[PDB]
Amino acid sequence: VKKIFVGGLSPDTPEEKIREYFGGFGEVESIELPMDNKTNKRRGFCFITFKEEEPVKKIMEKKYHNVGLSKCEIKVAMS
DNA sequence: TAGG
Repeated sequence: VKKIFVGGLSPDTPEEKIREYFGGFGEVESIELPMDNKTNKRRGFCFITFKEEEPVKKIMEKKYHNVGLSKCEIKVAMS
């Protein structure tokens, strides 16, 4: 498996760029930006799985990430 | 920064 846990994202990052940024990274598997309209916790972050393990191999090495407008700390994600 |  290969996932990257992005930490600290804008008020609503569009998986679309995340798809480009990370897509351009390589083969993105999926992008899940969790949002709570009931309490809006401080999770304000996004998860990204790569079909491949390269974007993942590099992502984890990247202290911080910048997606279009959003910029969050990506540490290999865990599901 | 932690979804589901």
